[PDB]
Amino acid sequence: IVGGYTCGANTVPYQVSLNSGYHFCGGSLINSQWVVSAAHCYKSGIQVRLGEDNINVVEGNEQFISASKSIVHPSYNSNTLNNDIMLIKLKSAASLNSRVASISLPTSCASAGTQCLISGWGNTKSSGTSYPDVLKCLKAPILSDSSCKSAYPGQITSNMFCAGYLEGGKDSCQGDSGGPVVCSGKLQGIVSWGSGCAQKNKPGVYTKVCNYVSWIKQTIASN
Ligand SMILES: [Ca+2]
Repeated sequence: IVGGYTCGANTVPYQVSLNSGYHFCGGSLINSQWVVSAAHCYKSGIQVRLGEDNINVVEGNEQFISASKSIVHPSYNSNTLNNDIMLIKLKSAASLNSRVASISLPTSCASAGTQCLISGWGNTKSSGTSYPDVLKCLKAPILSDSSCKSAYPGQITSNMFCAGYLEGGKDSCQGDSGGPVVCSGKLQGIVSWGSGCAQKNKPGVYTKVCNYVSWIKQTIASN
């Protein structure tokens, strides 16, 4: 997250870190045994880390649970990033509490202008590299479809939305991928892509979660 703020420990209780020996992507806990992330975060050997603030210090609220299964969206296209969503099942259910909690799936899609919370452990610099130990947060509005398409000609599908600031300076970034965009208490987006980070006229692009609720629910119901 570039241009954000320190969230505060366990203030984003649905945020998870995906770990394969190190943090490599975010995700969102959607019930006690399932996480939503980005398909481009797929790999084998995932351990889901819940209850994290500092990802380099055991602070006492963590739960570390291996994945038993990954399910990349049927129609994921890694060239275009269309359908950039996957589900991860935990080998055991997380113990839900105030600090480790699921986030609601949307009933309805969110509109441009709605203010959302984007979070992660990704790079905090738009030039160069600095990766934080503690969770970072950014409040950002959803942008109109028109302005998203104008920023990224030939690239925005019906399964994507833009959020952030056209002036630059405030965005998600590498290492935030797969993490949440939460608006009025519902998971509306997944950190997906963007040209650089926090560049003028290059807002963040996010997977449009409301399009996937039926797939998520029926996948959970049979897996
Ligand atoms: Ca920790």
